Amino acid sequence: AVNQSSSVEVSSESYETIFSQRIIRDLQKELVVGALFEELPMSSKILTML
Amino acid sequence: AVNQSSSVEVSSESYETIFSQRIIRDLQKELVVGALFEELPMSSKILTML
Amino acid sequence: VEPDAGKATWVAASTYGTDTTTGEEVKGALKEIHFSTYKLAAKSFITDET
Amino acid sequence: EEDAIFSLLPLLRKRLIEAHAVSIEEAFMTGDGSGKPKGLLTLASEDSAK
Repeated sequence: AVNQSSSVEVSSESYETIFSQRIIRDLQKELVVGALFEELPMSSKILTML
Repeated sequence: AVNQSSSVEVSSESYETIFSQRIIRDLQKELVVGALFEELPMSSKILTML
Repeated sequence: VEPDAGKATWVAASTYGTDTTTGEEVKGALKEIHFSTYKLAAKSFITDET
Repeated sequence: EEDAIFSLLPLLRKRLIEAHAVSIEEAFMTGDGSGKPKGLLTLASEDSAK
């Protein structure tokens, strides 16, 4: 199981090391449909066109 | 457990917590037979006297 | 390292009172990743007579 | 936020906007019309352009 680092005596316990607070992520998807036309402004919750 | 909440906010598992570099020790038994009797200096291997 | 997360839910249109049934996000488990190091050592020799 | 990285509010908002962005993309790609827009993939099936 665990043995890190039993060489030859100072084995420690809870894995005394260091850690990084950097967060990373790979690719994200290509947002092609998010910008296909302008945001047409409406003052009202319905609108009509003749 | 460590992993709390889980509806719904971003929370991790372990190795979030701060660690400490100080070492503590219990109150060991006092030292007395190793530091009581007088030393006799010698300069060979065996000492003889009459 | 963050994971993929992920959606939201559209309102039921006529829901205007408390609550409007707004769903919630996908629980982003902020998972650890770790590294390891191995050692190599090579040795060579010669003698004074050679 | 009293035992973590003292900084989860940036991490929460970057994911929540991404979750909104992918949700509007999904609805624009695919939509029945149940509380949501009428996304493109099924939309051409209505006027039977397939």
